Amino acid sequence: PEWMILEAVPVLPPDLRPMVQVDGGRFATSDLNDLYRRLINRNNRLKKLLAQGAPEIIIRNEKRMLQEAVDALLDNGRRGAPVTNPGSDRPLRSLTDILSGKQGRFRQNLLGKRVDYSGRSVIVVGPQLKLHQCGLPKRMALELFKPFLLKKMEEKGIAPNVKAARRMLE
Amino acid sequence: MEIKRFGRIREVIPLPPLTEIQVESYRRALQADVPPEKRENVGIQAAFRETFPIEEGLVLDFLEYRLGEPPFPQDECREKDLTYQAPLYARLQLIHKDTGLIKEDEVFLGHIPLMTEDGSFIINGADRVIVSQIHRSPGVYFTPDPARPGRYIASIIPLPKRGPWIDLEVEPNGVVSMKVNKRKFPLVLLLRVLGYDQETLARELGAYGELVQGLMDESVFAMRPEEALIRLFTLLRPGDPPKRDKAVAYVYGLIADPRRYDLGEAGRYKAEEKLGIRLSGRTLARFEDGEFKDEVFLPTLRYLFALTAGVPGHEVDDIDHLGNRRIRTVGELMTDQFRVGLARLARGVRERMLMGSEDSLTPAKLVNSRPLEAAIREFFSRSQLSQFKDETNPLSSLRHKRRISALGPGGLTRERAGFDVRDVHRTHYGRICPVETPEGANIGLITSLAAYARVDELGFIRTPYRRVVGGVVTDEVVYMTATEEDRYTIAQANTPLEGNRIAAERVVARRKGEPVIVSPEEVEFMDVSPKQVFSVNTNLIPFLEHDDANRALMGSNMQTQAVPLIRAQAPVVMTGLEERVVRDSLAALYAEEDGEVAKVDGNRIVVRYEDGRLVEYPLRRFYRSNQGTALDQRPRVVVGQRVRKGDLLADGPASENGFLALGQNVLVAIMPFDGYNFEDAIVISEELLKRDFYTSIHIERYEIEARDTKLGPERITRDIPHLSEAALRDLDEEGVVRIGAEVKPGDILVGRTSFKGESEPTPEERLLRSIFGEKARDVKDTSLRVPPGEGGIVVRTVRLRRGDPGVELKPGVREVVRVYVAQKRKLQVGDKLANRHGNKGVVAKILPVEDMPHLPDGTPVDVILNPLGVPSRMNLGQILETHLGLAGYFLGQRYISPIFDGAKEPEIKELLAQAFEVYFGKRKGEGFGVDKREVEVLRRAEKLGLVTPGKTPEEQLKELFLQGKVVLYDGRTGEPIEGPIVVGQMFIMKLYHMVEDKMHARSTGPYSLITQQPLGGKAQFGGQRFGEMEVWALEAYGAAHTLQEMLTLKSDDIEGRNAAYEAIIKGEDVPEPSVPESFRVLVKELQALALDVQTLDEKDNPVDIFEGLASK
Amino acid sequence: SDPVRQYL
Amino acid sequence: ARTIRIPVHMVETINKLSRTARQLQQELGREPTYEEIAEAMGPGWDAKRVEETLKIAQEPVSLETPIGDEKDSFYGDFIPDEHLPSPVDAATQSLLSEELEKALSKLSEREAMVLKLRKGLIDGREHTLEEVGAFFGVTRERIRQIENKALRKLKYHESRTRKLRDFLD
Amino acid sequence: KEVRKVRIALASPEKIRSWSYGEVEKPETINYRTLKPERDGLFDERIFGPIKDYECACGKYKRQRFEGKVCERCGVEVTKSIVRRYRMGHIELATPAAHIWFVKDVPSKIG
Amino acid sequence: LDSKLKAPVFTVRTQGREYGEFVLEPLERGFGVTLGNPLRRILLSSIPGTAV
Amino acid sequence: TSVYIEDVLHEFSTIPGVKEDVVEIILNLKELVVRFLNPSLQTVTLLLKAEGPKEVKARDFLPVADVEIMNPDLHIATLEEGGRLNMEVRVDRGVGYVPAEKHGI
Amino acid sequence: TGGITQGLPRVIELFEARRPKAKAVISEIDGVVRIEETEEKLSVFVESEGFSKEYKLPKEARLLVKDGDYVEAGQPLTRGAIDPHQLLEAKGPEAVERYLVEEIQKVYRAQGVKLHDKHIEIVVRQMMKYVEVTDPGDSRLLEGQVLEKWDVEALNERLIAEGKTPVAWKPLLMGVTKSALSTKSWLSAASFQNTTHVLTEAAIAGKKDELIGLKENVIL
DNA sequence: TGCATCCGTGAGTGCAGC
DNA sequence: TATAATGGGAGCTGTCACGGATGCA
Ligand SMILES: [Zn+2]
Repeated sequence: PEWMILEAVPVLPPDLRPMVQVDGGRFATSDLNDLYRRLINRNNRLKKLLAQGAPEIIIRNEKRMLQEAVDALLDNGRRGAPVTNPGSDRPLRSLTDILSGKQGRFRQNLLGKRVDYSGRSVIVVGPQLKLHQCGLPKRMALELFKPFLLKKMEEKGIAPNVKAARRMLE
Repeated sequence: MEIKRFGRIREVIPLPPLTEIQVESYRRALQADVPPEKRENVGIQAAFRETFPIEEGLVLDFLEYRLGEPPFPQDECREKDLTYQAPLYARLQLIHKDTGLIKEDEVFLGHIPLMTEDGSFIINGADRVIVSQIHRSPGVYFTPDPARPGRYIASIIPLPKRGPWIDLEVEPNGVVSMKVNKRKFPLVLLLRVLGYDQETLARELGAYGELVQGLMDESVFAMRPEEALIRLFTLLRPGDPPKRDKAVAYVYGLIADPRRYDLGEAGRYKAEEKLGIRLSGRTLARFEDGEFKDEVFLPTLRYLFALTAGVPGHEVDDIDHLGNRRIRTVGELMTDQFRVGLARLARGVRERMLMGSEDSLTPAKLVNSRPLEAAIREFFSRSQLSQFKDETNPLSSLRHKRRISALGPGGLTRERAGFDVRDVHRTHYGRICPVETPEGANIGLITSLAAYARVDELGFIRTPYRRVVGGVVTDEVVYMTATEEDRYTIAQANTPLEGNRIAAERVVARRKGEPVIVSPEEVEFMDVSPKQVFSVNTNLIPFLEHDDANRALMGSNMQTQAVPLIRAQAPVVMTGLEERVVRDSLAALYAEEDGEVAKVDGNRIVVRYEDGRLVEYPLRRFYRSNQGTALDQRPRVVVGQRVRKGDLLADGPASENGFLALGQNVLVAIMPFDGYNFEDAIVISEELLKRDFYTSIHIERYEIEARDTKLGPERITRDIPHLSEAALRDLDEEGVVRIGAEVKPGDILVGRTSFKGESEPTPEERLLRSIFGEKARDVKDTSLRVPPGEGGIVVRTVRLRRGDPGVELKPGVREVVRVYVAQKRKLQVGDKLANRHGNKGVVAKILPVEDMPHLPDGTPVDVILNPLGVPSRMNLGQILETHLGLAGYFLGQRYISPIFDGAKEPEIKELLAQAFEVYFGKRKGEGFGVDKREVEVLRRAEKLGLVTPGKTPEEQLKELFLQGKVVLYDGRTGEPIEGPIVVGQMFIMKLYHMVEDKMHARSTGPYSLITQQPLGGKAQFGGQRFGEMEVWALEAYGAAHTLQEMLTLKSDDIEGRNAAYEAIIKGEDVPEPSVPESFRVLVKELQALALDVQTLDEKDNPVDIFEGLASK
Repeated sequence: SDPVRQYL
Repeated sequence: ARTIRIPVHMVETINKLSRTARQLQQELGREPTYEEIAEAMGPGWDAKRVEETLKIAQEPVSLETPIGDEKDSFYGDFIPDEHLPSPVDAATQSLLSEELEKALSKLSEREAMVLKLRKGLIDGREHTLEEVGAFFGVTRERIRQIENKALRKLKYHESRTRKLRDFLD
Repeated sequence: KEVRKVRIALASPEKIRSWSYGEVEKPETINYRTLKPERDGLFDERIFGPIKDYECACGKYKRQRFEGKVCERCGVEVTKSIVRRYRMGHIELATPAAHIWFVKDVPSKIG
Repeated sequence: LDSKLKAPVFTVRTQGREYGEFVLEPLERGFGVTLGNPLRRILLSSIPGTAV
Repeated sequence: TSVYIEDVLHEFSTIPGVKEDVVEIILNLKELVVRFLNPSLQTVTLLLKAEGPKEVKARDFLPVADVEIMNPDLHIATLEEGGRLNMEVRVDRGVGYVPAEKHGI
Repeated sequence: TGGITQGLPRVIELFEARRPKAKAVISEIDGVVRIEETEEKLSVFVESEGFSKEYKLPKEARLLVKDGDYVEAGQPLTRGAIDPHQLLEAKGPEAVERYLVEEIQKVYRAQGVKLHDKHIEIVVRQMMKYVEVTDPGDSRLLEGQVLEKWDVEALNERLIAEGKTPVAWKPLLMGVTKSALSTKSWLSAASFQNTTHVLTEAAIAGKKDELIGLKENVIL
């Protein structure tokens, strides 16, 4: 039962909460980093306040803030006001948020996914088509079947090799 | 050609300026033309007056403000990605009370966005529109309690972000309760705070027996205004120390403080009219001579009790009534955000006032303009009401500016939205168009301002009517709100008139929306026009009265989506509104005064007026709009031409000689054709492409930056590694593609090289390059290339560099290069066509001319529309339009057929008779009699009862022609269509939905960071989403491997997708799937939640999906 | 409920 | 206060730059250029220094930043992963290795092995001449010579079959 | 072995520490000038693994066939960078803190 | 602009004296029905025969 | 089949002193009817040189041997004082409808 | 306009096994109908040989009963939709299955949608999937403990084979949502809805997902 | 013990979206 | 590193129905 209390708060692998340089050289990062930073700041300040023999009101405040920090990290907005970034009303996205909802991990990335070898376009009536057939635009097909097309281009004299065929279709 | 117009109704007044709702609003808000001392207490001046004076002893006060000239013109702002704006200076003075020292200075507060002439804004180079909001007007309302009948709720509502809603309710326990910030407390307490003696409340509320007894509490009257105040403070603020001055502060701020609590001027007026009182200020109470004095509360309580009792002259309120719903226009919204930013600036001011040195403080040192700037910028950028302007065609802009939204800040959310407000209230008549709204989730929430509709100074929509005295209809026009309109009996606009007098024994009118037949003695007012009932868009649909509303909606909405055509034409059948739209939209260029044309050029028109002055008008030429449609003006005049005032100098986009041109007039036959028109699909003639009908110019903008990095600078150059001269063929010396070159997907628009990170050149690659004698370079090819499915002619290049005059970029950027590419788009298969009646379809087939159905004279039809689209849709306007269109084809004329005052069947029949003579008698004179095929078709039609037996072939052909039907020959056979077919001219537009924009395909491409799933969207070269429901489809089919591929091989299984690609290029069958990466992401994200998720075997032994990489 | 209030 | 931590003296410099620019804009009726800020900052400060100082001062943006008026679009959804090799890149490296091994069986065992050692195909490190020479039991001059002839034969065969050309981009 | 069942259960502090490849002692992310990860920070390569394949932070060992090896100078294991999406870190709290899922979820399991 | 192409091959499939199928490809656009309809009209109306 | 105009890089451009834009000029030139006498002749480049003020018609094209314009009154351009137009228009024999996109001449 | 709103409403109500506000009053037992109506108040009694029961309803309610009639247990006394749970306690599971199926089908038929009873039956079957223990017997279960009918039946067959006392249980009807959240597989439930709840209960229980259904296998 | 009542949780899909 | 300074500040209002708890009469 006591495992429902956290002595040691786990830390997600960094690649799952990236710090990434976007196209323009500017940085973009996950909120989980800010949550973790709140957590670590408050924890460290707690250890320093303890080691320095601080009065009870201070330590109490610090502990309360630490619990609320952990709350914000795991489920944000679950208890109390949701933690937001400075100069924004936007709630930070916590692990619970990541998991659940329509935008959550399960529904978005698990029960459904974006896929390769796919395309889309406008539809037009097929009256000359047989029931088992559909008209498929040439270029769409060239892209969708592309690896097969490279292979078949190599099977003939159309290209020396796969890479040559691809550079040719570029 | 001749324009013949129908209808007997003479419109007394023209349409008001259609962009006035934006223009006058913002002008009123800024007061830039008004000298400072003459300014009113409304607008940004109001915000200044509310914020200042700033006290707490230093005092910062506000004298006046001023707006300077814009540092840059609108065009230059569009090109440089700037904001059209004026510098805002404010004259302030710091006064130290004790010292008496006064330091006065004019401080620079930054800039404010200026509205353009057409009622739009330029923000960071892009044109935006602030959309008017609709909301519940502030005031005092009385609504039925949904739970307990016989009891009512009295709600006191201020302006948004102006302080709390206050509810008053009679509780089942008999005592009156007040709700503020979700706190229920006895009202009598606050009544005591206002200093009400039990005797006064008794004599005031005594008329209602049962209720006032429930109002009586002696424990409250045993107190004092101070004690009661502190009691209330303890009730609203648990744990907060009940200091006297703090309680006074809180209650004042909650009720009497004008800066914290504001009913609108409209809220003031409505409260006054409803409660039958007079308000001093805009608050619910005052602080006067040390104590509080009541304003709204007692009258509200009195009215509530009176309504509860059943006392006459007391009714509940219809909150959907357009007397109770007002509009917040650009000026009010912008002013609101201005007020907020100003408040923040004030907070900063008090800060500096406390902290700064007491000997020397200037207003400049006290004021940080930044928060205000931020508030304004935020409003004009990230607000939901600040929208990317729709410039697709001029009507799109004009319509966008006239939009009304129930959404946005202080508005509804689509979840809270429910029927009662998406409904169409009777009071929408003449105010909000019943027709034009989105079909989907926003239906009824996003609406359109009616043509004659106007928003008053209080924010209520008013519609014009005409005074009728003694059955005589005056030319006096009166604009009323819905509340005012409810007081009268208003006759319909089509009531028969001889002179100015109504002649009918019985007239059709409205009384509070209710249709009623009255005698002329009873008519107080009369409508200006049927036009006033609908929007500007809906007013463009001829024969509207013949179209079901549902399709009128579609025609309306779709006209917005019409693409400007190079050959664009005005409709053969117009509504009469086509010119005003062009004029008000500022699309066309017009002559300022009477004069003579000096010079005519593609780029310029120079006019000499009566003043003798030479005025030169530059023409906008092939400019790109927000939607990429080409906006260009062409001269419609010639050298030496005399022009009177308001004459057309030049046609803008979608304008033919000053008439709105949204499409082409094409010759249609309404018949099925070989399944190619099946289910709304449309068949067109290649003849349309031959003569460049439905061809439109589109311009796309590409952009690249070369910036300073830590690995060395990116640079824009013609020197690109591993690239032939064939690829650099069209690149100039600097590396930018040259104007006039043709670009196709894969072509380089701008050459760019970037230094390689540690990409520790794969000692694999070291070997490779050493073998091949070619040394491994340090830079790589980052050049901007034409995306798949795009291309055209390069019409422009813009190059901005650091170190160049007048040019400073964002930090780290060495240079920016833009390339504008134009493309001429012919109509093609899959392009969307539509008429004004809601008939939409995608072009499914383009036949050569010889395959087209044709008239006996050898004339092929342009378009074949399926008749199956008519009956279920019930839009017959297009049929009539076709019939008349036929007449005007042979008579060579165009028509104006006003909505609800129209062309009628008999008139169209006359025109069709004349037209028939033109179409036939010519043949008879040419020495040709009736054709055998015509005889057969006549026999057929005679069996159908279309023509009368015994008449000559000519007589019968005329009989058919009067029905809008003609004999038609199959181009493929030569045998006639067995029945006579409806053929005529129809106005059809090419919509902004074009298959060229929508066609996308991907094998592999970029993947997301965390999920490692394909990116979405064409622009990102993304994969299609296979969602939960698609998965359900595959499950239902029991196709497990197709599904598993979707979930693994084709999306987030790294090893799987790689091995699959390699397998396919090799010719091997695809390898077995592995764990999708996002499941690992799930496991690790659950671990971060301190939950241990373990994949196990049937032995219940752990299985490692991270393959030892996650375990120490 | 409100941490600031509690601390104050 | 910063997700990317900055030293206190540098934060002081940045804030000073801010206040300077704000005063300058307060007297200029517009945002100042880099040059004007550089002037107001004093000696040691040029436009480039102001620009780079403003560059390093830039704070990161949220990946969860909303896009569109709905709740269904994150800013991070538009950001591709440049790290993990694409299926095309992986397959290309695979065909490259397979083709190089072709030419491996080509050159003799010794010269192919010398090349694989010197270029780092074996342990991943690039051996010196003395190491491959002590390994094959010859002089460094000799091992250098057989490396040379190996590379030379590879060059001839490559000119002949044009097989490894397309991998050079 | 083939995956058959999937179990989910509470994680002990001991388990959580067993997961962790290091404790994150500092709020720092990456250095402002270098744009490299900071020691004992949220992005530290010492804890969560190498940013580059088979290459440590200081660059003492750049090659495969140096697997599982840990640099003495920079403390970074040479291995596949993929592990940066796998290996957990941890934060040791001074005061124990309740997991809000087992508190705020009614009826409260702890309660 | 430049257009030069080969004459079509005439293909014949015949079962007895009762029935036959006749294939002509490739033809320029539209010429399928340009040849087909007149022939069908002629074949039905104008072919010499006998009757009671 | 083709049009060259001096100081005009593409179809999307305008010319000083000329009322019609190039798109319109080409639209007018697309109505041009050119008769060839000699059956052996495949192509002709019609040269036009003009300046304003004048209204340039199809008749203004410099005559070529065995070439007759069947519509000399066909409007081409409207030229203004200072307005100068210099064109070379390639006219070919052919059949059916071949779009600019296809022939790329 | 001129001459499936309600439709969708009612269906959802039925598939969620919701107690209607339109609720019809039904007899808990058999008996004979004795109507007693004062002008002010109205009531209907159902009288068996052993004992009688009283139903007090608003005087404006439409009665489906004639005075002195013999009514089956669960038979509607008044008009309106029946509470499926009341019908369950009264007339048993088969009655409820028939009621839900026919009721749902009414709506679809009304709109001219031909749809086979089978599908609705599948869903209803999933709705009846659970039971509530009335007495534990010799088992480890508890009074009021909800579990799968298959599980309690297997348990009771093991107990009967062992010679022990069987578990006394009552049929339980739950709507589609609760039934989906109450399923054995935690991946399915947690990915459905109420993720934190499902996950905490599973984690405390140390739940093992056997990957029986489609959702789980899709997720993996 | 039955019935208010308050709190928490849900509310279609794919396009694009700056 | 020293005049004295001692309890915050922004609220957000037009859903809607259900399951399940909790409390009070
Ligand atoms: Zn190292």
